[PDB]
Amino acid sequence: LKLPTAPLQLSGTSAQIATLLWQVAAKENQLDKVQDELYQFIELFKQHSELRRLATDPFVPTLVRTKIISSVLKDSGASEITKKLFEALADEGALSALLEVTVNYEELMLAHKKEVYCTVITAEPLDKLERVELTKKAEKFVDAGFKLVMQEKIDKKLLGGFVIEFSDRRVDMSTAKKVEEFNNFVNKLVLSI
Amino acid sequence: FAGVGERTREGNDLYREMIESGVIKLGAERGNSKCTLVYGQMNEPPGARARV
Amino acid sequence: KALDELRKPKFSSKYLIQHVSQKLIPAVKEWEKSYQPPVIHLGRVLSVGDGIARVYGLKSVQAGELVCFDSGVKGMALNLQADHVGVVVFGNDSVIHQGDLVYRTGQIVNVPIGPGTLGRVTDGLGQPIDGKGPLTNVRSSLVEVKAPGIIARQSVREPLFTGVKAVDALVPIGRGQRELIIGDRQTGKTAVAIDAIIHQKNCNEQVPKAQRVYCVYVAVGQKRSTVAQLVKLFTQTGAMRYTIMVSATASDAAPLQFLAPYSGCAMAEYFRDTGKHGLIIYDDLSKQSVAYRQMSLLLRRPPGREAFPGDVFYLHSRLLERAAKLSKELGGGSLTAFPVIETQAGDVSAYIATNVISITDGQIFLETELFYKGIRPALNVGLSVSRVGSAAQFPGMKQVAGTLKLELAQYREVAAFAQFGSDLDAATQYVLERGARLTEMLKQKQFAPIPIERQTVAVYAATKGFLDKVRVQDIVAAEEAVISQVNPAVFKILKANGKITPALDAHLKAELRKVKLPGA
Amino acid sequence: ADAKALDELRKPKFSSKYLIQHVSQKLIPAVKEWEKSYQPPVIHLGRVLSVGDGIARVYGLKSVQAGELVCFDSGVKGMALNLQADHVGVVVFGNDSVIHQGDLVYRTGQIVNVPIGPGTLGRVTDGLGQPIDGKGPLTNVRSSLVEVKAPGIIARQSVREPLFTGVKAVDALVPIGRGQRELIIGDRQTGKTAVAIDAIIHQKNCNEQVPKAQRVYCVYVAVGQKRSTVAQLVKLFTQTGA
Amino acid sequence: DAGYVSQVIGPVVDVRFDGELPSILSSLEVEGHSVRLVLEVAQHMGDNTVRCIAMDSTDGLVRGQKVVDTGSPIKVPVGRGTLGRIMNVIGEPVDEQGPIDAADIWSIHREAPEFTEQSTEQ
Amino acid sequence: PAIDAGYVSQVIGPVVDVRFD
Ligand SMILES: Nc1ncnc2c1ncn2[C@@H]1O[C@H](COP(=O)(O)OP(=O)(O)OP(=O)(O)O)[C@@H](O)[C@H]1O
Ligand SMILES: Nc1ncnc2c1ncn2[C@@H]1O[C@H](COP(=O)(O)OP(=O)(O)OP(=O)(O)O)[C@@H](O)[C@H]1O
Ligand SMILES: [Mg+2]
Ligand SMILES: [Mg+2]
Repeated sequence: LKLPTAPLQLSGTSAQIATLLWQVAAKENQLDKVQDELYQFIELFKQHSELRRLATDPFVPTLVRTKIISSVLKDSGASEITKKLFEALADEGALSALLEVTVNYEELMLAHKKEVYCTVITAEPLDKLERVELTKKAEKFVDAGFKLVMQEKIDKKLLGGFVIEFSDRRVDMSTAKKVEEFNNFVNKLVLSI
Repeated sequence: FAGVGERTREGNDLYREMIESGVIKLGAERGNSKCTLVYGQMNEPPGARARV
Repeated sequence: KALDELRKPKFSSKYLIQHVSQKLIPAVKEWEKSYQPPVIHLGRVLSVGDGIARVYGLKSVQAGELVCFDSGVKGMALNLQADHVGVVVFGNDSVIHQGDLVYRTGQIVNVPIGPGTLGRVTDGLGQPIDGKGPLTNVRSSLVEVKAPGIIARQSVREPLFTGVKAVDALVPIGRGQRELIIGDRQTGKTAVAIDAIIHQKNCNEQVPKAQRVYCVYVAVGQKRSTVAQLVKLFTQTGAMRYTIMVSATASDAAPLQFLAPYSGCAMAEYFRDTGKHGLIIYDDLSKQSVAYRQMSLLLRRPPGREAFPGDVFYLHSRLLERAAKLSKELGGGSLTAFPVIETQAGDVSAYIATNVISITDGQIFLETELFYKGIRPALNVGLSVSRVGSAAQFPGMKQVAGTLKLELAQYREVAAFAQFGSDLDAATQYVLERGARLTEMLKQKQFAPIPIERQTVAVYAATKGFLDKVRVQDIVAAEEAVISQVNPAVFKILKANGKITPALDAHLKAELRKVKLPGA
Repeated sequence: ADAKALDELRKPKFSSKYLIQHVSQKLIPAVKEWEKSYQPPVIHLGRVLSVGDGIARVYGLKSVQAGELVCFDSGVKGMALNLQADHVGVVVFGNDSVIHQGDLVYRTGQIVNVPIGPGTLGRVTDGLGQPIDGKGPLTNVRSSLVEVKAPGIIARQSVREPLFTGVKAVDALVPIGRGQRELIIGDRQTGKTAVAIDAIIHQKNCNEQVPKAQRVYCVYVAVGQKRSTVAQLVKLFTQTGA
Repeated sequence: DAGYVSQVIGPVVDVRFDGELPSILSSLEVEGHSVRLVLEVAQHMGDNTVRCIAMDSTDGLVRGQKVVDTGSPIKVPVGRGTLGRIMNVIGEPVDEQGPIDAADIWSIHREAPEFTEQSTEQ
Repeated sequence: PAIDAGYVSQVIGPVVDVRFD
């Protein structure tokens, strides 16, 4: 009746389940408990074959799948939210939608935990004055009061500099593209001048 | 006679014409009848008209 | 990788979130105290649009059950899908929102029928719109009923007099068959049906109560001003006390236009089930097929030829088969249907036109070429069939109708030879002029139905050459002179005795000799 | 959702084990207690996922060839025409009513074979090669593919030698060579089967006059006609000697 | 044993059986209907659900109405008892002369005879 | 103004989808 609003809107029919799951677990303030439970169920699908047989086989009856998901999730301190979610998702054969309901739930929680990711890819291992000077220039690309984290990757193709990978925008402050845009800027003038 | 999907009116006309001509006999002389009418006329939904 | 099998989802449903939200919102601990909407007898609207609402819930609803929205507008539950119900809307869909409640009524679609329906301009759902109050002396029966079987009917015997000379002689109509009036736009179809109504006003004051005919006119897809003009006309002749006006016009919603001939057939089947005689004109049945096409195409059904559904033959079949002549064990009533199918520039090989021609017994093909030749009504006498034939033709008219059919059959093949003015044959000229006499004999002004006895006398006076002396251009008034200048006793005994007796065919043979024709 | 945010769940990320530890010991008796309401899982076999209008969509069948004769457990054969991502859409050679949702489909390892050779000369077979005249199974015969490749450009020579049809208009106006694809077109009931049967009877008559290498052996293919018309053609060819 | 209606669209009714589906062309009886409705299985949908075509009108079908299998196609009363009677499509007397005498009760779906058992006698 | 201020969800030519909370 009175559901708290999700921090970022999303797509349909698999992101809507994640929107409702974030809304319900935010009414109950178990927002990081059910993320851990969904991660546990992802790895639980990874481990055994008799559980992924409940989501890829089309000849399992819905009665035994509903009773298996109820009698397994009866215990071990599972949340009411994850229990009723898996009951409703096993009644309709939507257990294969777990892998893409949890990603939209992670995007929702990452919007709420007020934390955005990034990835800086470099050529050398960064030193501590390179890193604390990197955070001031990379924070100017975020747009509000966030918690932009800084991941590190090393790739020898760059000749120094850094490239920020925000997963939606890319800032190529590297020298290997600086000299690549340098050699393109000269040859547009030699053909003219 | 397997009347498939025609009008009901001509089916009733055939039934009365075979009543009066002596082909369909009603009552106790029914055993001397020499025609079985099967009617799936236009009133019925198309499963009945497909299987009559 | 072992994770790739569960990568992409395989959904067996579309509204999966609507089933999940009926089980996650109780997982909140504070929302177990009756914080759940019931869907056993209720229903929530998922998606509205284009006069189509898709309702989640309604577990105990029936197919074809009239449900009611909480906005006040009613609707028919038509597609009962596995996870929702596709509900058409009987009105404007602007009043419906997502999340509105759908209260089912438990009733398959109902219309008020009875003796109090006479004169009431109603919709295809039952509400009168003429502003004379509600329906008083009525009862609420079903819209979709089972047609009468093979036992329940008897042979079509008694004629239904139309009043039009081109159809009462050539294409005769008995009380209980289905006669189609097919043509083009502005060719005379509605006018032939209106003449068939007004002749019932001229006839019902001369026959007893068991032989009266109560008309029902079903205007589907017409204008509102056309039905206003027709109500004004039927009141100006006084034939509204025999006529029910079922009217789902072009402003009205598409399921109302779809259910208007069914509602009218239910309102006219009351006289059939009570021993009286009924006459129904499903006017513009092609517009009813168009409204059903739209209502089905918005309901995601796969379309066929001309984007119609498959069961649009069944749509007109189960509507037209309720018109029959019942036996004496079931009251001896009758219902004479008159569908009206509009063709487009003469393509009679369309879908709906071939389906309704395949259903109905007769057909009256009105052509737009012979309409502008002065032949009004524009009856093409070659293509028009009447499959009761002479079984329900008026006696006396049967004595001259074979001559009329044969002479017009020779006149139809004497064409493509009259364009050579010197090419006289003196035998094809005789049938060539006789066909012109008979063709210009069968003309009528509109809203002027002639009684059947005067029609028989007027065509007797032309098939026997008593108007053969006049020119081809003065037969429209010489007909009236022949009707007026004879004794009034001839019609008076010809209406009563039933046939042209040998004790009459010497009287009016001589009464046509004391006539004055304006030409010699 | 994308693939970039979906590949990163292949690495374990739980940071707690209060669910995967306990239910991993509970799941095996939970699937043991519903052993009766299962079906044995098909990997290299095939289970019918659905069936309709003579078309059965078969789940499984991981190693069928496109066009391989599959054989149902009802004894009816099939032919895997389209191979989808998750299921196999096979056709049904005959009665589809003996195939239910849940049957087993065994592949045969055979691209569709028909018995060819000298022993089938004079026999009435159906469209799969099985005889329907009913005088025993086929003897002195061997299987071959129905979808062999047509011979190429080097493998053909010029059409020279004439095929006399015995019809006067065909041999006088539109003469048939002995390697010529020639269409017999027309309306219904115009005598196309007449020209066909006249050509066949003439090759019978000429086969008893040419020495052993110019003998042409006809083959008739009746597609979609009546059983009574094929029986009439069999009685006609047997009373002629064709 | 008995299944329920899952989906009603037009004259076509999708019936959901839980365990041991009926065959194709099998005759299904809807229990609870006013007029005796008979469904004939046209195909198997694929999730323990058949797709039937209705012999009578589907006006008045509820999702969840119990449908019982008859294990056979549409069985009609055949024989000498049918002469002079007007049978229905499901084999019911519609001539209002009482029930039909039954020589044998045959299913309406069967095979074409054979190639061997033919008569070439014009 | 959180409620009664929707955002554009998708655009297909002259057809715009707005999604509301
Ligand atoms: N007997 C007649 N004599 C003279 N005029 C006639 C006669 N009958 C019909 N008409 C004229 O022909 C026209 C017929 O129109 P009608 O009522 O048939 O419309 P419709 O063809 O049914 O539908 P639409 O308006 O879509 O074309 C009328 O305008 C009327 O004036
Ligand atoms: N040259 C001919 N002389 C006399 N009669 C012939 C000749 N050719 C064919 N007919 C007759 O014409 C009829 C039709 O012949 P045929 O069956 O070959 O036509 P068709 O094209 O095969 O028709 P369908 O394809 O519908 O079976 C046969 O009864 C045959 O006897
Ligand atoms: Mg009109
Ligand atoms: Mg042929």
